[PDB]
Amino acid sequence: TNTKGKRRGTRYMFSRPFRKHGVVPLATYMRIYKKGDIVDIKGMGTVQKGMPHKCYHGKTGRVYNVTQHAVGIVVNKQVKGKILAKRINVRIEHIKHSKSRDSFLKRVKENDQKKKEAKEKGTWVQLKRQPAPPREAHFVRTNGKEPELLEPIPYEF
Amino acid sequence: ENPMRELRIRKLCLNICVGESGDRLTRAAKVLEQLTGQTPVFSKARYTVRSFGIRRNEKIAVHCTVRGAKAEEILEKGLKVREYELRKNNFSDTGNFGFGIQEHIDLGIKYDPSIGIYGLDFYVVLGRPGFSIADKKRRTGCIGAKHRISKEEAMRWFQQKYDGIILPG
Amino acid sequence: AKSKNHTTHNQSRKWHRNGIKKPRSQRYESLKGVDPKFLRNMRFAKKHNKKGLKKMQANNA
Amino acid sequence: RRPARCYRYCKNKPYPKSRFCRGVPDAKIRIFDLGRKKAKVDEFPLCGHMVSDEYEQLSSEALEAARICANKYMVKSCGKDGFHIRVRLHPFHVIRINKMLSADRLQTGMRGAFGKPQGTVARVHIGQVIMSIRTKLQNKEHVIEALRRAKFKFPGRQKIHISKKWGFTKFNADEFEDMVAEKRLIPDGCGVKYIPNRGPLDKWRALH
Amino acid sequence: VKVVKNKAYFKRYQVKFRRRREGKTDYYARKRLVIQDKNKYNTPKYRMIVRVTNRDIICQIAYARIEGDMIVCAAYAHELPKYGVKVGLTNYAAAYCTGLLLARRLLNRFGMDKIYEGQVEVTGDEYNVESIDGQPGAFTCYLDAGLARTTTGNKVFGALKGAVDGGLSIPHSTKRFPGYDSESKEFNAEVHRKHIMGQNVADYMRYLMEEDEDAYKKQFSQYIKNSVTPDMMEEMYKKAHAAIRENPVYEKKPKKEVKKKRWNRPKMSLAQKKDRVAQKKASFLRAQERAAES
RNA sequence: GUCUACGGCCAUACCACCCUGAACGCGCCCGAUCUCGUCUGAUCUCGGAAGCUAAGCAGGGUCGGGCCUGGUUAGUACUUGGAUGGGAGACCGCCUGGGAAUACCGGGUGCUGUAGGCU
RNA sequence: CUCUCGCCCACGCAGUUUUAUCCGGUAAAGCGAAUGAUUAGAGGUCUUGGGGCCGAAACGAUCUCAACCUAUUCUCAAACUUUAAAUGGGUAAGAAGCCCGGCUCGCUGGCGUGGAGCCGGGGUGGAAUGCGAGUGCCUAGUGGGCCACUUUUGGUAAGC
RNA sequence: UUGACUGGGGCGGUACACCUGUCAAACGGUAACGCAGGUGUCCUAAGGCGAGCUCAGGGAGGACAGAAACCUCCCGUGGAGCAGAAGGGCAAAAGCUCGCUUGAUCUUGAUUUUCAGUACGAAUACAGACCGUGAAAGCGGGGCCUCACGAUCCUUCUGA
RNA sequence: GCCCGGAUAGCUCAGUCGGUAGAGCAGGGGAUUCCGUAUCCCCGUGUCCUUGGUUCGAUUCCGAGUCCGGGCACCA
Ligand SMILES: [Mg+2]
Ligand SMILES: [Mg+2]
Ligand SMILES: [Mg+2]
Ligand SMILES: [Mg+2]
Ligand SMILES: [Mg+2]
Ligand SMILES: [Mg+2]
Ligand SMILES: [Mg+2]
Ligand SMILES: [Mg+2]
Repeated sequence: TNTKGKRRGTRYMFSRPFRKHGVVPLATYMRIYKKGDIVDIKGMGTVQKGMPHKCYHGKTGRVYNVTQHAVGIVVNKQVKGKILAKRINVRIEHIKHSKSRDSFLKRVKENDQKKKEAKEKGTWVQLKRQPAPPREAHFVRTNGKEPELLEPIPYEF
Repeated sequence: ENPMRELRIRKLCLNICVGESGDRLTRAAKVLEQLTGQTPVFSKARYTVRSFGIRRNEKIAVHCTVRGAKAEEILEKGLKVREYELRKNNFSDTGNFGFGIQEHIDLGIKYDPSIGIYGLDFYVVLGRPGFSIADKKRRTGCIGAKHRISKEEAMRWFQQKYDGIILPG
Repeated sequence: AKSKNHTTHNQSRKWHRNGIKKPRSQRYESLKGVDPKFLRNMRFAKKHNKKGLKKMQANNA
Repeated sequence: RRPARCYRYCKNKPYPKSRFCRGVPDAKIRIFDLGRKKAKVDEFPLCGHMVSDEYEQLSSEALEAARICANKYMVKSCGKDGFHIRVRLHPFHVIRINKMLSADRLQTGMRGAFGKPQGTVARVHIGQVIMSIRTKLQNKEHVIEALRRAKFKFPGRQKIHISKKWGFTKFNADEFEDMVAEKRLIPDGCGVKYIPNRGPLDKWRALH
Repeated sequence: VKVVKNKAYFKRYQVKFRRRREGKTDYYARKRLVIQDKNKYNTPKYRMIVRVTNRDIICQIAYARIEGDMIVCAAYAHELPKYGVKVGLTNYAAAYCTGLLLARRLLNRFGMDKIYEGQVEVTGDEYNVESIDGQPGAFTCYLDAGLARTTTGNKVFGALKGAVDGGLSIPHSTKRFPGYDSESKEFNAEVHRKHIMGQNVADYMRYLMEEDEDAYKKQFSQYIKNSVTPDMMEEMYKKAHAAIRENPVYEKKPKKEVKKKRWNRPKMSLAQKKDRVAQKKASFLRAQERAAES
């Protein structure tokens, strides 16, 4: 029916976006991937040698293996009724650093040190984050003028 | 007033286009060597058109480039058989020109029946000190609008030297 | 004798009937798939640290 | 040719004449402007549109009978070369025919059911103009009656709307003469070429 | 009237790179010569940038970071008059003496001078340095000519053996040093020890004495200027190779000497160019009104 | 205040035309005896240093064209969920939450890394 | 069966939201942006195709249709697209975490470099809401389906 | 003994193994005898590396020479080519020309794709030999990528 | 009432190589012979079916309409 081919539904997603064709920027290769670095997968279209599949494009995994030109990444794949820890070799052009934990890594760094500021100063700063609370009972001011009377416009085509 | 910006002969390029290869194209190289003193190189086709008798990669022509002091000395041979007159539309928009001749023995060559008679196409390109940057390998640049040479600026050059005739008909 | 070809109908509610589960990431994943020249060094490093270290280690510890 | 009840309401995704279709006949409309096409902008100030009320398909063949019905009427009172009719929507949607029995069950059943191209229709949206004429301001009542006779050849519902613009342009007719006068608009035939104040200053010297 | 030329070509145009449009690099070979096998994780791959110009040759050792290259040491040839070679700063023997200045200066920084002294006597033969057991290892490095055509006798390889003879480990072949017969296979090291001391530009001086001393004054005029003669030249480099191996430290002039700041135009502001427009719009209408009413 | 060598981000850096360029540099340039390469010392390679900023290059300019950024367009077009809502239908309105795109208008026009020199 | 709650904090998990962070090319929109279609006039002229004359003849001289170009304008696209939603998809939201000290390596290699591993030491309250989880064995029936919102394919339509 | 699928069966066709665009409702998955096509090959170079070069096109010129030969200059973001069906990719290139070559070799596992998470096929990242190329970094264990193929039993050849 | 090739002088017909509309029957005019038969030669006669597209080039290629003939034909 449906031609179960590798690289099948990627008429658009294995393409360079627009006016970013040509040869690749070189700081793509001067990235440092250690074990446990959380990386996400976005397969390009210029390098043919190590593009993953159309199931990992847009997903995020974690580096378990580092070699000369590629990186082993352990991702989760939704197959029918269970998800599977799967491990793929992907060349280094197709990935980047996930910034999803990098806004967690600030608030473990500036949270551990602000904890020990309350031990020298003596308070209960409550360093845990809260959601957006309901708005405070504030006070609006119509100083000078009076409010504007608006009304719905008539219908004209 | 305008120092080291002058029109000099950059290269002169000659060819004979025969409709075929074999014997007739081979002694056309014998003609073109005795004009210059250097070996011709063999052009060939890439459009089999089947009405000119032509075929792809069939050696269809011979040509050469002449530079420097030998370029002005073969050019003066071509300009006296043409009698130092040209037309206004022998001058391209890029300034370079060419005129072409028939009966190659009207140029300095003696005749041979076993060779035959060919017609040349002298085409002269013009240049200044500084056109090397557009063909240089490393830092390739374009030439600038005020430094490129024009159709009118070449026909005042062909008049100045060679006391030539533009003949504007 | 023509029949119905392919559905995914009813299949999503019986996937979540037992509630699809994360693979249960357990501390100390195995060393399968690790490249061998890195791995062949790392057990050279393991078979010598217990042997020739712990007299000049405890004193600095 | 089947009735237009069959080929009405926009059901299929649009299927134009391309290298994938390759078997489509010609539309019965081939000319689209039929008044005096050569006129300038100030020669016909007002215009009057007819505007669709519903989202349907109008056939290429119905647009023929409508513009003939309006060009015939407006040479009768507004006269020949005193108007400029323009039919605005163009037929690009190719309808298909499952041409069966080509009295027998013998060809197929519904087996190979994708049909052959049979005509062209124009998909029209709610609020999209179909026809548009422009005349003198003295001939305003003939605009409505020409569009009134034309709407009996279309399915569905259409309303006739006298516009707020100057002719077939996009600028309002109240301040058109106020603003073509000084510099901002130049007339080029039957249209208006808006000139901004942000080009090279040389064309502003070419103006004035 | 002729064609359709471009007009929306700028709407879709995709520039190459700022360093490719300037014409310096290629990025095809830089992609293969700059980036590390990333199971080495941090260790820099060192290059040897050798750039000839008009009147100068530039030797640099660099490694690449994400924010730009870092250059560990640089050695020039307009420096080289301080050691004795006062003229002819682009020949093959200046290139051998610039790379040897580049090789000694790097090893002076890392503390590796008393070890890894390279090849003291200059024989032109294929020397190749190894790593002595117990000491720090040899500085390994990779050459790139950049955008030069590496035929044999290209003077980028003069800077390649000056680096080798100072103690830098560089993978190379002797196939491109001048003194390699192409249709043969041998490498004449006697020619390459002649080509490295500048005797072939000395023989071309001797060829211009005894034939035509007029051309010997047009070319080679600044050899004659101070004192340069083709018998002095072979010791002149050997007295310069002695001097760079004992003082490569590159002291610096203390740079201050002046405080002045104005040389080119500033970018004019919005109100200055918006009022330039109506100043032209006024000057146009004064010659449209007055100069056509008169 | 700039340049050179090597770079990063890859048009706010491009393209066309036009003005200016102290000093070092980069170039144009001048030559083929060797190295090398050609139909052709044009290219490439090699020896120079009499000239010249003419070009490239660098700064600036253009009611510039692109590009970048923001207004309008527009709470519009679409859309999540809802109704024993309307209508013969086609479709529409409301509730609940999100929410664009062009024409048109304006403002911008390379930023910096390491090493080295002029000023 | 392994355990967890029995009486200033849940081990854990979730068809949920939030907080960030990625991913995507559908609706829409666009074509005075590429590809492909497409209507109309205007302006300009190298021209040929063809006419109008001064005329033995002269790209000597004077107009028209066209073509070409330039700036606009009407209308579109399941297999077109610069731009681009709503719904959606992944990851992260701590003790398996963070920091420090040392030592093994035959890997890497200017370098007490780099990276892995091992040992030891220091500080646990780290979005909202809900909930007890984890795990193995044995295993029957089933393998003709049907309808309705909304989304869509073939068809004139269908209780197709 | 007399294949199956099949808007009854037959006739027809291959929707029976595989590939591209779409359908497909912006992750993936997704049907019909739905749409538009392709496959059972071809290649000692069309494989491998290195170097140099730039394409389609258009303009203006040049003996014959004209819409079409060749020569030269200019512009030229891919409008060409990459064996072929499409889509993606590609400019000191993956194209064009040239110079050497056989990595289209030897061997063990891991992984991805189809998936039951089996196999073949195809693919990816290595590791260990032995090589080729290049000044070298490097690249190469077939074709720029997505297709181009086949169990047990038996036969045959090769290997210590 | 579905499909395959054709639409051309007075007719009829082939070729309309992507570059002319040419055999032949009917009429015209000659020549021929003592005069006629036959003959032989020359002249006439082409929207090359209608429109649109593809190159100093299309009747000719491509496919739209119209027409003309020639045809796929189950068990029940
Ligand atoms: Mg020579
Ligand atoms: Mg030679
Ligand atoms: Mg020269
Ligand atoms: Mg200059
Ligand atoms: Mg200047
Ligand atoms: Mg500027
Ligand atoms: Mg602008
Ligand atoms: Mg809803």
